Amino acid sequence: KCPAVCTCTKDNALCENARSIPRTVPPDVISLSFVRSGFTEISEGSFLFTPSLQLLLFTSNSFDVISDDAFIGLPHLEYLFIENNNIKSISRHTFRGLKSLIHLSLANNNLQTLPKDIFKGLDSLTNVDLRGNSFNCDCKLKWLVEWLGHTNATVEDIYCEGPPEYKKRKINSLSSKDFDCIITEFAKSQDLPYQSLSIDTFSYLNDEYVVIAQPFTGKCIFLEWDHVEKTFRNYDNITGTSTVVCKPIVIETQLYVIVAQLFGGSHIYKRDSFANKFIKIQDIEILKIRKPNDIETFKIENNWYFVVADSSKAGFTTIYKWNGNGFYSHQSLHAWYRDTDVEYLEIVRTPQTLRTPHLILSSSSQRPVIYQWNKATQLFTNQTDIPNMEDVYAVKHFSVKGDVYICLTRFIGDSKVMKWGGSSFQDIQRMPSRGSMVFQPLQINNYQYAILGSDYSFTQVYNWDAEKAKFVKFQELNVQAPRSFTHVSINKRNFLFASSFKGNTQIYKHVIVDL
Amino acid sequence: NVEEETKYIELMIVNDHLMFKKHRLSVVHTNTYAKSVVNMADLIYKDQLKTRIVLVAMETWATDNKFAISENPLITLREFMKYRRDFIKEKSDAVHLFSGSQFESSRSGAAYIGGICSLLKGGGVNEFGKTDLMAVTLAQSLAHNIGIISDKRKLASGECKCEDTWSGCIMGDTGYYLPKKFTQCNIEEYHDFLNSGGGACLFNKPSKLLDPPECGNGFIETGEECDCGTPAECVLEGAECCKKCTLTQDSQCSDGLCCKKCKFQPMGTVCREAVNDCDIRETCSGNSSQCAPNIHKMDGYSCDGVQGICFGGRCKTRDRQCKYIWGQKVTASDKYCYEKLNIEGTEKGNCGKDKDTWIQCNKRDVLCGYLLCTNIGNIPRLGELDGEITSTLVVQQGRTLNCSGGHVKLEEDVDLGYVEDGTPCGPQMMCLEHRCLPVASFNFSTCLSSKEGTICSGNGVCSNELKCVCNRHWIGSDCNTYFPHN
Ligand SMILES: *[C@@H]1O[C@H](CO)[C@@H](O)[C@H](O)[C@H]1NC(C)=O
Ligand SMILES: *[C@@H]1O[C@H](CO)[C@@H](O)[C@H](O)[C@H]1NC(C)=O
Ligand SMILES: *[C@@H]1O[C@H](CO)[C@@H](O)[C@H](O)[C@H]1NC(C)=O
Ligand SMILES: *[C@@H]1O[C@H](CO)[C@@H](O)[C@H](O)[C@H]1NC(C)=O
Ligand SMILES: *[C@@H]1O[C@H](CO)[C@@H](O)[C@H](O)[C@H]1NC(C)=O
Ligand SMILES: *[C@@H]1O[C@H](CO)[C@@H](O)[C@H](O)[C@H]1NC(C)=O
Ligand SMILES: [Ca+2]
Ligand SMILES: [Ca+2]
Ligand SMILES: [Ca+2]
Ligand SMILES: [Ca+2]
Repeated sequence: KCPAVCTCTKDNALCENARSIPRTVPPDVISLSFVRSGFTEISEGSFLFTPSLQLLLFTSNSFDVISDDAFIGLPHLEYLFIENNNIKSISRHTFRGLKSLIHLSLANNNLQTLPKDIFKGLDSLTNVDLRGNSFNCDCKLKWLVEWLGHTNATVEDIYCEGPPEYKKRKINSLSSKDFDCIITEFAKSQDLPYQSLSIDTFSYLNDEYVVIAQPFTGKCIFLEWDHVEKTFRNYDNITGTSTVVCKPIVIETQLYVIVAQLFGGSHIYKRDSFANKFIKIQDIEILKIRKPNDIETFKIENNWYFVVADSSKAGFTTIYKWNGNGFYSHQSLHAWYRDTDVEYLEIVRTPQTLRTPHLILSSSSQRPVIYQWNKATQLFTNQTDIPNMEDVYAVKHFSVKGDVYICLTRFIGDSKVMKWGGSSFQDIQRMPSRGSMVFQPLQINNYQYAILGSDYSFTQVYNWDAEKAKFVKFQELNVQAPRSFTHVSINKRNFLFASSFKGNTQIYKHVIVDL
Repeated sequence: NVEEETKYIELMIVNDHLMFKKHRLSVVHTNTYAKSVVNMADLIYKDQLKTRIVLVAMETWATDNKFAISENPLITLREFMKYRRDFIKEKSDAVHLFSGSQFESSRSGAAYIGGICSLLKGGGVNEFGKTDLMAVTLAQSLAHNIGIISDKRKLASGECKCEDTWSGCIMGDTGYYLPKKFTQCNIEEYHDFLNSGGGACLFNKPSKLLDPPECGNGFIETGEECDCGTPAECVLEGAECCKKCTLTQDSQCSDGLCCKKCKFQPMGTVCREAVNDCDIRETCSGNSSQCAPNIHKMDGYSCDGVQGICFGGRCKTRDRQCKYIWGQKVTASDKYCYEKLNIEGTEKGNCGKDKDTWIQCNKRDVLCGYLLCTNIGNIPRLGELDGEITSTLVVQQGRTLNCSGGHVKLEEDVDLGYVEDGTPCGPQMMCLEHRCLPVASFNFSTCLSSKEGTICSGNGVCSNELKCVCNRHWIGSDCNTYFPHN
């Protein structure tokens, strides 16, 4: 009845150079020892056929991994001794399933780390020996100290083998701060083969989709969430020619997409819900809008508007009010100028304590202008331009606490962030950058970032520092020629979309990183 | 032929005071900046149009403006041409203004259609912008001078479209993504202008550029001897005889129409045929590698069989004016259409309008009045149609004739649809200001003549340079001396 490899005592059994864990072990043997064993790993349920062991010993063995639930089926084991072994990996759940375990020794195995909650779930333990191992003290071991504090078991002092700073320090003595290990980041998730001028997001029927304008095919691309494998897939398209900006607008659970094209373009589409296809609604006047660089969506005082910047001398930047059956011309702006970008922001204008709607549009070879809407005339007036600024492409805004700031993109020279004072923007931060077609502020979970795109250089992602009151260098994205950056929020999931003019579009995950 | 040759536009640029202020008040900054604009426009013309833009001269106003720059591009253009007529003494094919201000119109510049080589007409005005952008503005201004006018008719029909819609085309409106290219219709318009006799001054190659000599640019500067175009292009022509901008053992020449390979072409070989009956053929001198500068008959020579008269090398007839405004398929109306409708003084023909009334033409002037063509469209190739199309019908003895016209506006003053000044109304008579006058009323300059009642003593043709081009065996500035060479 005694296995051939093992030699058996009356109550005990000893197995040397065994090539497998015997399942035939006779009952009324309460103790089993494996020494210099042939088998290189302990799999799950290997001991299921030997429920009666109160004691288990492993010494002088080389093990690749000790699997989760390897000891399952040993409810009676008080004592488990693993000592003087080479063990490459130890699973978090490896010891799961022994309630009755009293003494446990990992000692003298030269183990570099331990997984969290490896001691989770053993109630009975009165002793643990971790001594005799070389421990690299890092995040992975960060839990250990906490456990050492709150544990009922008796554990003798153990010391860090590494890193060099903490070597020969008591693990129990350590505090969490000394374990370092704090990070935030953006990691590449999906790679889209098509080059994209612009990206936008919208919520239809409490579902957040993504619109991507691919200039060279002329197709306005729609991306929807898919839970099967990857959250981003293409449900639908809108066909066009030389599409530049695709702007969705949802009004009262009715989807409208304004798409501007460089060829016979500037068409307004709406989503017919029954057919769930897009249908052309209106055609923007081709004399008023000719080569739009941009589209900006805003809602003022229980009214919806959208404004189109015309970089042609011929076309006028024009604002289109919504009468509710569609969009129709409201105000022409900045006649005779080439308008690269339009930006809407609500800013406090002294003396007024209330915030007021304002427009900022950027003309090529000209200073950006600010426009204050007047309710009485239902129109902007008192044109004013941002002072001491030369050659901007776009203006974008963000708010930290009550104050508001703007990111001014200059393709050449310095791109800089200004804070709004009582009557004026004041210089705050100046970052020079090379061939920058975008400066994008973003806010994700109350984290303000500023992404400065570059063609010839790397794209520089910055983080807002509340103490310094300026952006701080954060991470460097590689994207071929970004024109845009867009924040997408799925439920509890956050993604960053980077368009690329000369290369494939990039989709990054927003990752929070701990232990 | 004439359109396979490389054409060279000699260009002068004038920078106004605001353009000088944009640069910090630095003359070197303004001048080198405009050299950059010209360089990019040259890169545009070099390939597509087989034409080079060379800057012969420049001046900048450091102190103030010589005339007030107007927000209207056409007004500024007109007064600028007055300036260059009464003041600028430097020889150029075209004189363009660079304005630091901005025009209150979609057009970033204004230039006269078919203006090159003309003292009053040739030129343009261009508003300030970015280097890449202002190069496009100058490209379309020099395109207007060069004869490329968008076919307002083929565009509205959809015949001429831009092959690449992403950026559209030069003759398309300005936008953030600058137009790099001319349509095939544009190139055809340019070829049609060159074959029509316009642009005779574009065929001479400059020698000293405003910038220090560089060997291998394709132009012979001071200190060089020969130049071919590029090291790779040189292999096609000139690589044999030209080494390091210095001639080989036997060469008289490197490249040219008059250089067979390494040697000159014998005197009297024709490098360029006449494009029309207003044009004079040019022969190789045998002293030069270049084809002799392009010259044509002086203004006042009859063309099209006493149906028209040459001006600036181009033939002026009513039929070519009808084809010019309304397209090639249109022909001019029968003389009876004029002889009847124009004396009526209606919108269907007239001598013009005084206060809200048409003037009825006199029987003498009847061919100088409202321009009448046969089957007309509603969309002229150029300008703005004002109002509707005129169509009447007149019967002569079994032939029913259709008389049609329209009012096409370019300048608030100049109006197409009235017979162009210089069109013959009869023998030795031309139209001026809607009136039929004898030739002497134009006070034409003449060449030298040694014989009573002859041009160039009867032995030669009077060119547009006012020099006598002699027939064979005749020599002298008046061609009165008989000197056979065999
Ligand atoms: C540890 O022991 C204390 C009493 O000393 C007890 O209150 C606590 O519940 C024990 N914790 C665990 C995890 O057994
Ligand atoms: C979107 O367009 C691309 C090319 O334009 C096409 O290959 C793809 O199948 C389209 N997808 C949908 C969902 O329409
Ligand atoms: C705008 O004009 C009003 C008067 O019409 C004046 O109260 C205000 O100070 C002006 N704003 C600026 C910036 O000049
Ligand atoms: C020959 O060439 C010289 C320049 O080298 C020029 O001055 C002269 O007029 C030319 N003679 C003829 C007959 O072309
Ligand atoms: C003459 O042309 C006009 C249009 O310009 C047309 O209405 C009319 O029928 C034509 N008459 C004849 C006889 O062709
Ligand atoms: C033409 O000009 C010449 C001198 O330039 C003058 O002698 C002659 O009288 C003029 N004729 C007319 C009709 O003006
Ligand atoms: Ca914008
Ligand atoms: Ca010339
Ligand atoms: Ca040279
Ligand atoms: Ca000729």
